Amino acid sequence: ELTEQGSATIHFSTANIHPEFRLQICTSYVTCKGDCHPPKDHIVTHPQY
Amino acid sequence: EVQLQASGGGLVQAGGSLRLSCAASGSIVSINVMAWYRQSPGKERELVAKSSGPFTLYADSVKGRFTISNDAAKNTVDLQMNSLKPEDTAVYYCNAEGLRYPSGTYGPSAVWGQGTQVTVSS
Amino acid sequence: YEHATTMPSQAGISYNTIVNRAGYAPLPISITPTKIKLIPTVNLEYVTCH
Amino acid sequence: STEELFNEYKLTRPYMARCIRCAVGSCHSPIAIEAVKSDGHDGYVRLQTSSQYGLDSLKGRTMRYDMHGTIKEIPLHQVSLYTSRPCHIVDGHGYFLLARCPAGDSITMEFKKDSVRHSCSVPYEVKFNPVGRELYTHPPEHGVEQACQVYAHDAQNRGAYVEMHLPGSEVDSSLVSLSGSSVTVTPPDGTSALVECECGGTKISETINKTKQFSQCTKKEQCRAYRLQNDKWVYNSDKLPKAAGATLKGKLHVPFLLADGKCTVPLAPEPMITFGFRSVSLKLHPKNPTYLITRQLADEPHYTHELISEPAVRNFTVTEKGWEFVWGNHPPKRFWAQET
Repeated sequence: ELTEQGSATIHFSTANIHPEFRLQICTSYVTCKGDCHPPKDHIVTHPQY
Repeated sequence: EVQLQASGGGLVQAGGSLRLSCAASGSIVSINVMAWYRQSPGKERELVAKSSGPFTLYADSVKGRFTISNDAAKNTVDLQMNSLKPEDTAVYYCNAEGLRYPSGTYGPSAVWGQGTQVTVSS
Repeated sequence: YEHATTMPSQAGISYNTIVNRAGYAPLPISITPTKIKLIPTVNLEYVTCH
Repeated sequence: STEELFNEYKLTRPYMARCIRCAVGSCHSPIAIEAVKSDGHDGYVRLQTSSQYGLDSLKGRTMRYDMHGTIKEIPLHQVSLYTSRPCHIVDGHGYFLLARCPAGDSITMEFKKDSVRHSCSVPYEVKFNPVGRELYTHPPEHGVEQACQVYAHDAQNRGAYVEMHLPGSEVDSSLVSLSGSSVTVTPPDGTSALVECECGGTKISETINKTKQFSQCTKKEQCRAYRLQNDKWVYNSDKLPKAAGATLKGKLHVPFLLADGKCTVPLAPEPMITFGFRSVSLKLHPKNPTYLITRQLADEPHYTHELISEPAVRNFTVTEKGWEFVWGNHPPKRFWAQET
């Protein structure tokens, strides 16, 4: 849901240590960039997404 | 160095009632195994009583005639004797095992006292 | 997670450490030694007096 | 004197229990077995039962047990129990039984009334432990003496205690009965009962030997009547509901605690030795499976441990430093070679 001047929070997953991608929002493209780190659990109980 | 001192015993007629007391002194705080052993002339050493905290044990030939009580606060063991028999003539030793020194330089595990002679006359 | 640290041998002073993680916030540690005993292992030989 | 020992269990009563397997099936029995302990060497085992022994409804050998709230007694030599072969009952005192019979996998205990047989079987392992290093199944007629642990034959105040608890409310459908239009409750003489119902609204009534009928109830299955008792405590059994509030009023000693004694252990046949240059051979013939332990008297032992249950041949090498061995329960034998 888009507000007038609010901020939208989005959850996602990726397989890149240095994520950098173009995100499409409903008219336009924006640039997202960052650096992720290893999680803690060695063996999990849910699928890869 | 911990040592055990024995007291009590002595001469008595058949059917009498005596007390034996063994006391531990030295660098000790808590004790685990109180036991008594008897050694008649010409025979090997044998156990008579065994006390450790709330539990008490007795041998086959001595049930119903000897009672053992331990006082950990004073670290003493008292053996009450009642209705003695001529087979009881022997020298009685008191044993201490599982000694917990209070750091308390770790040292010998078990110790032994001189013991006391008990003789009943028919 | 394993973390090694060194402690000067002196009581009466505080000591602060930070445990750093690349993806998580740092964790604080505060340590104060109150009293250190160096107890010798001593045996008894004999006693004497007047 | 023993009446002062018996005095503890004069303050309690037997109790019905559930047992998974009577002669028919899932069942309620007076002889439900709570636990079994088998740690003694000579097969002496301890059974914790739901009945009482040595107390009459003080007598030597009797079983005192419960029947729908009614206490009954039987001579001790009627009940039996077995695992694989007929066992042998020695003595009983309170909630505990001492038994002596060989290994197995399940414990069955049974007795026979005039026309109804009561029994059940519980699958708890029972283990027979041999003494020393000579595995056997029945202790020998003769041998040598050793010190093992066996269970004491007589009761005495030891340092081991159990806990009792205030009994809960026992529902009994026999008390409730149907009148012409109401429900009739007839508590037993000299005891109080609690009737709780929902035929109309919530109901709670403590009756004290009063035959009272309640209105608004037509059928009998809607609701329940209980039984109340203050004395005659029960063990902390997992098969009963608990009372209301702190459930603690003392403790009782457990007899038949283990002790140390003298034990007969078999003796193996003497092995026939034949000697050669720096070597020995042991012509060997065991009566039962037996252990060889062999060691050298050097800085390194090359210790060898072996179980033999058949005739065999073994050739050993011996040096000047020395050889040592134990077969069976004999004193160790040390051999020391010489130049020749």
